[PDB]
Amino acid sequence: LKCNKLVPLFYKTCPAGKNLCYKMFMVSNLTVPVKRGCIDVCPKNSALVKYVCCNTDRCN
Repeated sequence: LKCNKLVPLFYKTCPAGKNLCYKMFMVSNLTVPVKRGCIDVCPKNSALVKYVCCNTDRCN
């Protein structure tokens, strides 16, 4: 359950309250991640700002 906040900040372990990791960003240069965080709802996406949900180490 060790995730990171943003990119230039990273985070650590956010156990309790949350349960999975979640990244949110959009197209810019080569499919690059801009937002992350540990939460419990990462459903739906879009075409400009897509949200992904991780749940295994390197991401939560």
